[PDB]
Amino acid sequence: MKYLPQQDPQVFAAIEQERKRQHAKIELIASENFVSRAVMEAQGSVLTNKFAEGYPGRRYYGGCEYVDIVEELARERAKQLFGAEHANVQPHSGAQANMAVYFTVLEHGDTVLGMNLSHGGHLTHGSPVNFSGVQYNFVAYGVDPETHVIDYDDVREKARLHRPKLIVAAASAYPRIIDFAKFREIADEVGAYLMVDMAHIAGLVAAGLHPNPVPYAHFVTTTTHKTLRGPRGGMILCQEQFAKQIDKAIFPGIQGGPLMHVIAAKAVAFGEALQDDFKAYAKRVVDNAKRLASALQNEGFTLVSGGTDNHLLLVDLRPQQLTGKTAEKVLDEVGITVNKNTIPYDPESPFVTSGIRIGTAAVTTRGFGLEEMDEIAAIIGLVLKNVGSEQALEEARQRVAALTD
Amino acid sequence: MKYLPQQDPQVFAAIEQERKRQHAKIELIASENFVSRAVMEAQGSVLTNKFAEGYPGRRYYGGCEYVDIVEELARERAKQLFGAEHANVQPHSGAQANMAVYFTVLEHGDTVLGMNLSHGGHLTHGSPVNFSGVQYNFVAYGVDPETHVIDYDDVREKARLHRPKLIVAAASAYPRIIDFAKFREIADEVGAYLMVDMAHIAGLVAAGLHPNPVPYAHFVTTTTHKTLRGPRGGMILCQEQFAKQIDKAIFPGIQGGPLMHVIAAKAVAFGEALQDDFKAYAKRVVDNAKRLASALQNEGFTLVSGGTDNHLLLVDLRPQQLTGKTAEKVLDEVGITVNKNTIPYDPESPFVTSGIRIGTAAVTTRGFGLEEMDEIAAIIGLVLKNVGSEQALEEARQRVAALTD
Repeated sequence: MKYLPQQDPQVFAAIEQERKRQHAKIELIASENFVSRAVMEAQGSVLTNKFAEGYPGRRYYGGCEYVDIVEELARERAKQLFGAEHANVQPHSGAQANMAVYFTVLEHGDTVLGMNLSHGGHLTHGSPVNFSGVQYNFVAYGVDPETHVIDYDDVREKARLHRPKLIVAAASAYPRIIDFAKFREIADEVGAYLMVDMAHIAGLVAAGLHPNPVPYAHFVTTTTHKTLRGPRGGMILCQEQFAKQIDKAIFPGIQGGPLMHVIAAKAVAFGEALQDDFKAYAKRVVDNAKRLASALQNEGFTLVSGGTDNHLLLVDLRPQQLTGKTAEKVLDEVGITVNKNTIPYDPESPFVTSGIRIGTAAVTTRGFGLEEMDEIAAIIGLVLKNVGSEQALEEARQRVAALTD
Repeated sequence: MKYLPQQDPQVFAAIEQERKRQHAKIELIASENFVSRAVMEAQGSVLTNKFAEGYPGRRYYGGCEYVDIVEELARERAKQLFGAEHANVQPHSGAQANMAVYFTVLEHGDTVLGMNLSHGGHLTHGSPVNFSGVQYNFVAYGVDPETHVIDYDDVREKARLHRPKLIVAAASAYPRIIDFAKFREIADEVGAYLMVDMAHIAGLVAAGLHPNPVPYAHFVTTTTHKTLRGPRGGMILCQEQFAKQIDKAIFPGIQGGPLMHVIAAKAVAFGEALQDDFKAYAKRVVDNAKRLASALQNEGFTLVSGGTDNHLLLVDLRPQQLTGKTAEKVLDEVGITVNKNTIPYDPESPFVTSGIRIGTAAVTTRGFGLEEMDEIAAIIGLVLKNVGSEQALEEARQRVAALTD
């Protein structure tokens, strides 16, 4: 940076602390990642100066010839990546992508069926304090109490009983592969649309490491950040038949001007994901998650669903008589960043929880491999088995420092 | 840029075309501006990597100590700038800021009173193709057919007849000062909340060149771009009594994670606006608009409301028997960027229009002054009085080039 340090010492100092924090800590929050310098440069471009309401070649303002190229590159690369017939790369966030799909197919009060929030579903999949649960009538399907795998007979029964107009699949804390084919079969049985929110797994889908929802869902929403490793933002994918309606939902429906600099950054991120080395990266993410899962089990931890098929895992801390809140706090003390997370059938509130959620996308981006997974698990074991020992915590702190250098 | 040119030749080439376009053209779109290099650097920072759901000191994820400093700097500087008791700097856009206020005080189907869209009101103030008009029952007040000034007796009559729960004031194409005191008086008479959408005029308000809505409105929404000259995004200001509810509307109500890099950029922009030289800038914006208005009248153009009190003006093209669409197209041919705009009581559709809207914020940022205003008006006169003369258009093109260098 050249101009910020001189113009705004306070903001620069805080940014610099954050940069140094990102390097020093072990980031295990499952949605987190580190974008490339090219992605950041795109976001820091003069494209922030351009008003571009509308779509490429169909703008409501002049001078968009070049930002049109940028947006079309984003859309075409997204289509290549996911085999979708249409992309909308304007959503400001995953929340806004979801909001737009809901706005397209639902009327106020319509019934929607989504994953139980305390079993891994997202806030925007029907929380009563979120617009989704306030605007629409959400019902929930659950995971099996033993296997923690989505109960597809429960999905079907809920669908048949409640007759939702829309079924939502996908999750913020579900460590196994989702069967999109079964979701579409159930949707077809009850005449519901299927929306898949692939935010967490989008990078894995792009790398062919998780089944692609595109062939099965009427609408697929996603973040551009997370495993896809792009800038913060949203995207919607759909078949040509819904394209006009989806685009109209985003604008003039729910947003105004798009963030063209962020859209440039999306294009960059999609370009990266199209490369062979991104595929290799994504495989290491999943390999690392499996290794970390195995190593945590070796430490004596119980994992929700007994392991992982993807980038993330959930530790059920009940056997150690710890809450997620307690575990999250003490790991913070040693430089490991996780989040408390409800586990299926959690006896604790979502503000306390019986679990921690862990993901490997961020550490994999930093070049961590299988050995590092073994060591991260050993440190977590050391810490959580010795919550009252400052000497143990200091040892952990030194081991974390050894990992981040 | 260092990394983007190597990583993504296609995206870089398009960005570079856009950069060169921004310099070559005369930007007169009233919402447009050019941000500082410091603002762009903040947006291009590693803060895009940080998940920060919640608010400073009350986050739902760990590691936010430094992004908390950044967000608090944004909020405190906004409060200083506008004399507001509370700021929410998380809205992704002006649309989302509006959406959140609506979500806070309204139920589905509630009546809202806003400015007539064809008299200068915004899409999010009740368009039937926007969420605002679909979710809530919007009624409209108008401007006087002669003076083009808001008819406050019409505001009052509409309020008394329709009994709105909320009254919205503010506009995208209104060239005169809005009387927030009268809006609040009317609101009080009918027991309605008052929301002011100051997006267009926020920079002028910060510089003390337009009356401040904060003392009069329960809620003030704004963009951070436009006359405020910040990054693209939204903000809400309100009294302490609404703070908790407003914050809850943004999250978990309508958004998820905030864009922390954009919030850093907002802080930077607010820092700039707090400086004396921003006040001088804003005065030049308004001085330039008045000069341009006068010079356009000297050319024989009729202006909506007969002039301007702010950064923008509207040309009523009926005396020249031109549509806004025709004028916008031919000015595009010579390198002047305007937008067609409906004028009050326009006999044309919003897709054709009888007007063009012009603003001086962008050219003022580039250092244009009164002489340049005179020349811009003379070029517009040359072009619009000679739409069929390629020689005139080539002369205009050369004069535009002389201005941008």
